[PDB]
Amino acid sequence: IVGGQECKDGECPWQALLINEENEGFCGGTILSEFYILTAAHCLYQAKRFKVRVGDRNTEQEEGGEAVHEVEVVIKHNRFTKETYDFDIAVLRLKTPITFRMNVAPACLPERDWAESTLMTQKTGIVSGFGRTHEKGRQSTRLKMLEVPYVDRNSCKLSSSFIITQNMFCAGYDTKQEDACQGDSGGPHVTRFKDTYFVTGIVSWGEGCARKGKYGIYTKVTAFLKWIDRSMK
Amino acid sequence: RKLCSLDNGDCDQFCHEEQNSVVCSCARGYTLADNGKACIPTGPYPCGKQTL
Ligand SMILES: CN1CCc2nc(C(=O)Nc3ccccc3NC(=O)c3cc4cc(Cl)ccc4[nH]3)sc2C1
Ligand SMILES: [Ca+2]
Ligand SMILES: [Ca+2]
Repeated sequence: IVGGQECKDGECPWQALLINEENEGFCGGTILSEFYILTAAHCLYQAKRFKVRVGDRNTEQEEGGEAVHEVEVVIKHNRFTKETYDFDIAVLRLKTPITFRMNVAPACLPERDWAESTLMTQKTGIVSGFGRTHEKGRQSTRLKMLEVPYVDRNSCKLSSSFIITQNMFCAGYDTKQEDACQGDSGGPHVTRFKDTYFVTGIVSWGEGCARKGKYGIYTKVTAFLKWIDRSMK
Repeated sequence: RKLCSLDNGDCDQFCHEEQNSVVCSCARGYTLADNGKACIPTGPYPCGKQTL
């Protein structure tokens, strides 16, 4: 995250972190339930083997609340395309169940029609992660969050040098230097409704980070609700 | 605005229009309250709540 604020204690409890063999984070995920993590399909090609860390806010130090979970099943969308990052979504089933506690809790899945007319028509959603703090910099050792405006589909088509499919939506700022960035990929975009947070997006891609006249591109979760439901069995 | 377009039909969470009336429902882990509008968490750590 470029700009934004730290997640304070208990503020971003649905955040998960994919960690490589070297125990370093390379992508985010969202906790959907005790066995299932939502992430981006493209994240699956960035580590041969990986695990899931939950409950972490500061990767510099184990503060006792952290837990690691191995992945039993990977379920990647069959139509994912490296070319365009269309269908950039995967679900992970964990070998052992997550224990919910301070800083570890799932985000809600909404119903599709209500989500589209009610959540995605709100001003802003919230994105979070341990990604880069600047386009060229290193990954944050602290969990950050950022409020990002939903962006008009048309404005976003015009801003983009790559195709924006109907499986994507745009969020972020025109010029203001705030955005997700590399390493945030896979993580939650959630929309608050009356003090309840629903998952609305997966951090997918952007042309650099926080560039002027550019936006962040997110997988549109509402397009995949049935697929997710099926995948969770 | 009417029904669900009017302050979410007074529902806490999901609002649907069935016939010409509001029907509220809730995410998994919540139950609909007696008034048919509020969603009551059934356990600790319901989805979508920051942890206290
Ligand atoms: C169709 N494509 C798929 C992947 C892609 N990656 C691109 C690219 O330009 N990456 C990049 C190269 C160097 C440094 C940073 C980044 N950005 C990123 O990694 C990045 C991911 C991301 C997600 C959100 Cl929601 C908002 C901003 C973002 N920036 S352009 C592009 C187009
Ligand atoms: Ca830690
Ligand atoms: Ca921008």
